[PDB]
Amino acid sequence: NVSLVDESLLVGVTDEDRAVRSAHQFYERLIGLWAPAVMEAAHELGVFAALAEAPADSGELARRLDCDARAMRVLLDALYAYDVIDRIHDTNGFRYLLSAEARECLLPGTLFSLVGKFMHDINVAWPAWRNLAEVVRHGARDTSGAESPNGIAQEDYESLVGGINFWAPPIVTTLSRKLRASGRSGDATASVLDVGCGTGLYSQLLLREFPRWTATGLDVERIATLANAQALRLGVEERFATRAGDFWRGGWGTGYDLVLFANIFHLQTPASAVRLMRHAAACLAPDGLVAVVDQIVDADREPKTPQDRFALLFAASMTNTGGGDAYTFQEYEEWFTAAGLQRIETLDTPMHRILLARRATEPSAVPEGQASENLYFQ
Amino acid sequence: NVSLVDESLLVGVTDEDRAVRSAHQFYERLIGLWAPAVMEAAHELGVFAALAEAPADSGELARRLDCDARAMRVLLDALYAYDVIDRIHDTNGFRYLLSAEARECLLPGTLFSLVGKFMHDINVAWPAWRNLAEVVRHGARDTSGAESPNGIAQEDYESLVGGINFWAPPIVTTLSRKLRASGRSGDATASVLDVGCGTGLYSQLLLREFPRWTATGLDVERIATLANAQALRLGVEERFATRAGDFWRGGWGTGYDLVLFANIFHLQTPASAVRLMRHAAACLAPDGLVAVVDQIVDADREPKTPQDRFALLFAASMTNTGGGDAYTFQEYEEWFTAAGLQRIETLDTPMHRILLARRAT
Ligand SMILES: Nc1ncnc2c1ncn2[C@@H]1O[C@H](CSCC[C@H](N)C(=O)O)[C@@H](O)[C@H]1O
Ligand SMILES: Nc1ncnc2c1ncn2[C@@H]1O[C@H](CSCC[C@H](N)C(=O)O)[C@@H](O)[C@H]1O
Ligand SMILES: N[C@@H](Cc1ccc(O)cc1)C(=O)O
Ligand SMILES: N[C@@H](Cc1ccc(O)cc1)C(=O)O
Repeated sequence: NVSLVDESLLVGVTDEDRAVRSAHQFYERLIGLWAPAVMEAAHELGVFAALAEAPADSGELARRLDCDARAMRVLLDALYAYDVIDRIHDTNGFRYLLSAEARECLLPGTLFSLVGKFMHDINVAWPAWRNLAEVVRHGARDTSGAESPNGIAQEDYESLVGGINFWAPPIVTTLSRKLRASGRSGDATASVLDVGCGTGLYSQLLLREFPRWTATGLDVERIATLANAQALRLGVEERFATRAGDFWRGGWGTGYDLVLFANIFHLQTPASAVRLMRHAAACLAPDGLVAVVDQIVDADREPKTPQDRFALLFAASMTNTGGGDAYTFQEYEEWFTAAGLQRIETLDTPMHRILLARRATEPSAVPEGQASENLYFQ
Repeated sequence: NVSLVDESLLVGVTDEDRAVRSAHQFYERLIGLWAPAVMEAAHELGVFAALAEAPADSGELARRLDCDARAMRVLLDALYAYDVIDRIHDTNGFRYLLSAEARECLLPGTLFSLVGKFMHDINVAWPAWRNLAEVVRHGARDTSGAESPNGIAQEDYESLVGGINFWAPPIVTTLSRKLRASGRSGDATASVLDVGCGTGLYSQLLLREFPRWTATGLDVERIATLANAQALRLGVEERFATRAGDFWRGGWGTGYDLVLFANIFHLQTPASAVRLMRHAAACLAPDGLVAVVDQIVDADREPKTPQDRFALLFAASMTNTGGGDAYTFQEYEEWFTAAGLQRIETLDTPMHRILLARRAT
């Protein structure tokens, strides 16, 4: 395994045993600090691009990158301990190198590059995380007391959106399998709305899966520019378009067969979330679906599965950057009901869940009239 | 258990599938940032002390700590997701609390408290880690160009030493078993020298195991004070002494049956390490042992075990704070030989190895 503690050497019976064992486990969690520090320093120094160009021992890489030889040995061996880089052995020793899969993740400009995540950490998240205590003290509530949506800004997303492309393929595969099993097909026309599309990868992969479909991505102008470039890269530009502007305005159009919200709801407040859900219902075809892809957990907020654990942690990442949450199934169901929609599927993905919702079929149990309206206003 | 990625849902072996899997695995390693941030913020806010005093729902704890109620729920549920705090969920809602073992680790002033580690990260390590690239560029070198020893200062050790007490019990029990299997018994007297003793816990646990032994700890003034107070709490004060000051000034003594270096050699340069080893040999009694407890790896520097993997990372933690290393078995053997010592044993512990050496002549 990749454990940093040999737990076979820790006992666990007495009160002291158990305190010592817990302390080792907490220490292992604390030194998780070191991995982003090592990986992001290596990015700043040019290590990954250099190894991809020419595998080298630590002294040669230090020469090429104008670094100290011993410190570079320390850095590269740490990356090796994290399984981030590999070794190739010669008759006289070894060189460090990147596997093909690691190259895709670590170099700039690739489809699944994490560089935008490295830069988001360096520029935004690292300094924020050290100030977490002050943000918990004060909250995300504005001066008037109202909560704020998440504070990651468009200039920050210019780096970050490409750094989260890696999430998309498993999600789109799972979504497409369900769409096909429920009767959808790529040989008939259909329209997708991708709200806050980022690079557009989710709808672009859908376009590749369903060759007669079209997609419209909503985002701010500087991100829409990225999305159109990526649509061309993936060969789907004839069926992908963007509409720039603030998606909270609504008026998204008509007749959409699928409205996708990937990594959007966690940025919202409850008020902004229900408004978005209402905009989605307003633009949906009669038989259309809304797909929510997010960090979603039951109201019990128990860390049972990896997706549950990640969701609980992701809520802290949202608080760290100024607002949002990891919302519960029951909160999404409130919002679906408020928008005249009904959840019909929940699907697991590596770090997310997908909720699918359709237009509701049955009426409220309270009939139309002033009593219903007073309940609505309250 | 700990995983944040459902790897069962990352399938296939096409080039794309492998790249996506790797990206998820690298992302999971990057978000390890979040755990110390959550834990250390909770410490700063007084969360652990408040939960120990009275379990609480999140809204009550927010009122007690003058924090935002929703943000407190988020923080507490993250701590629960990390298995750091406990939480009961019943028809009355959620209540957060500490287990007995977590209380020992998370509150100040306990024997195994990690508070000193929290404070070391907040005050020293976290700002340094953000600047790691600069130290790699320039090297852990002094103005003359020579390798520098680690830079953590004595005032920083005043917090940190109590925060690493948790390492000691597994190490001392392993060491004690090997000393007893080596004919060293209770009821026979022996003298221990604990070089850079920190809180003195390694010595003090040996004193509890071997009731006729005595131990002398070498450390700086303010840490010797901590070590004596802890010996008193552990009931071994009559057999534990300290010799306060820079151990490079000497005044170590002679006739020691055991000379212990726990978490010392990784702070050294090769030049300072060989000098320390020679000093140790000179103070040994006949049949005395030197015990090195450290992050030790083969020269191949392969992460074949947890201890090897941790050692390679610990070398980066040393570089981060200005010098030192995780040295190799081969380097220790060179230093032993230069000092007239010979390695006789290597013992594994949860995050370290123990090397034992004795005089060859
Ligand atoms: N009010 C708003 N109007 C338009 N775009 C917005 C917005 N608030 C957030 N966004 C966009 O929403 C995106 C959130 S990041 C998620 C991007 C993409 N859906 C993916 O999952 O990879 C960013 O691209 C950001 O620019
Ligand atoms: N030159 C020196 N003289 C005296 N003490 C020193 C020293 N250099 C380092 N130390 C001490 O060495 C210790 C390193 S931390 C390890 C402490 C203890 N052996 C443990 O393993 O828990 C600190 O207490 C520090 O103050
Ligand atoms: N919080 C994530 C980044 C992120 C932000 C917004 C999103 O919509 C998605 C991902 C991180 O720091 O790793
Ligand atoms: N480098 C360790 C702390 C440490 C420092 C010096 C030591 O001798 C031992 C431990 C950490 O940051 O977790």
